Amino acid sequence: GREEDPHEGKIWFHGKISKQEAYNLLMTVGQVSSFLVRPSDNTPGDYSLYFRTNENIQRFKISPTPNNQFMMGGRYYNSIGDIIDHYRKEQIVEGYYLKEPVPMQ
Repeated sequence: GREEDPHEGKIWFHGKISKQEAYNLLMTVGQVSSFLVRPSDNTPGDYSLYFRTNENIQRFKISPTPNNQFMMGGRYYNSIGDIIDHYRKEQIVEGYYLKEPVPMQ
């Protein structure tokens, strides 16, 4: 059978939407400072953190390691959940923190 992504069931993880569908969710379900994570289209094995500012949606690359850690913003983290915890408490863009996930609908 087909294996699901290890992050399936995380509130912020969307395994089967397109990039534009993620944007649409952030603009309709989400509010400013909402976020979600999906697998990268262009780099197999990577993830993308999508984040809504007042003017646009920004994407941040998350690159896993062979030992199942995750590189983001030049720094390694034990999990994607730890990246999210970090940027709820320290700004991800000037003036902005992560606030609410967009849940899988």
